[PDB]
Amino acid sequence: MDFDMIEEKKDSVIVRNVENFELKDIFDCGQCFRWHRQENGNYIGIAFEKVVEVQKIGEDVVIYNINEEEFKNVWSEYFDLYRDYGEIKKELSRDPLLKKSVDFGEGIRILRQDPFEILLSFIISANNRIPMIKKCINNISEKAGKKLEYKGKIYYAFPTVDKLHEFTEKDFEECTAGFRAKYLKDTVDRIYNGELNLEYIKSLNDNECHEELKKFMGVGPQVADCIMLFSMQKYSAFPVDTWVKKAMMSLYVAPDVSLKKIRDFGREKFGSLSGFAQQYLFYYARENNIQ
DNA sequence: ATCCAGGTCTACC
DNA sequence: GGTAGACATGGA
Ligand code: NA
Repeated sequence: MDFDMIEEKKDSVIVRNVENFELKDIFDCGQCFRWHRQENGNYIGIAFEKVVEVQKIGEDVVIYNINEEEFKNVWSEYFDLYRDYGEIKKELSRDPLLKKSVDFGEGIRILRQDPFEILLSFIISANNRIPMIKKCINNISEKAGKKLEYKGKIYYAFPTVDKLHEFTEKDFEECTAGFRAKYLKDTVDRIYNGELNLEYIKSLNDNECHEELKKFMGVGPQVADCIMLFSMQKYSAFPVDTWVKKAMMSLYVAPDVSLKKIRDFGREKFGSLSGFAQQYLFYYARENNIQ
């Protein structure tokens, strides 16, 4: 557990003595799309049909708009607070080549996000830029999500499966998924009619989970790894996108090695900590725009 | 401009 | 089971 205790306030909860927890590292490392940095350094996000604001002050984290019951049943796990990241970093740091990346993203934690939202979010991520991905996800939410109110503004929850099933390919194109619109529609249809079951897929071991996810149109090896890592906690995942590819070619492999070979290399070397190693590498590579 | 961005699908061998 | 071209969008 990377925290001591919690104090329930009137309109917030204070998590005391949190370790390995930095807002920029967590919300900007590439894993999430609905968290927005505020002028004061706080971040406001929309997840699980709730609007939450997070502030870090010294060794404490203040989570606004939630109570103690919600922290225990939803948010403590959302921020993966029961895992000791000190041990993860210690193990990974034994590899000198990973040290600089780990040091750069010491406050990273892998959030435990919703499978349905993550599935669609990363289908949208294919050959796309994060700012555009965020816009598309927010548009989809504004178009059919439930209204949430927080500090004078109305936010929109991610749509339910039933509401998203009402989308036509054109609707997705309007939220602008581009050519990915057909993939989103086909995928929502398969979820709606029960062809593929996310709860069942999430219960499968890492390799089997990966294989089932690729059955979805628009989901390949990279998107499947992102989905199982970010919403199913399958930590042997090693999503190789353009940035992780660059990071690996700088440290472990030659420039002509295929993405499949890079994925296999990483999973063999990092094992059960592959997903974590991947995040530190991605964050360092993208933030420092390595060439 | 050509390329790139959290790649995948298709066609092909 | 391993590789070229197509596929939208917008920033640089
Ligand atoms: Na697929």
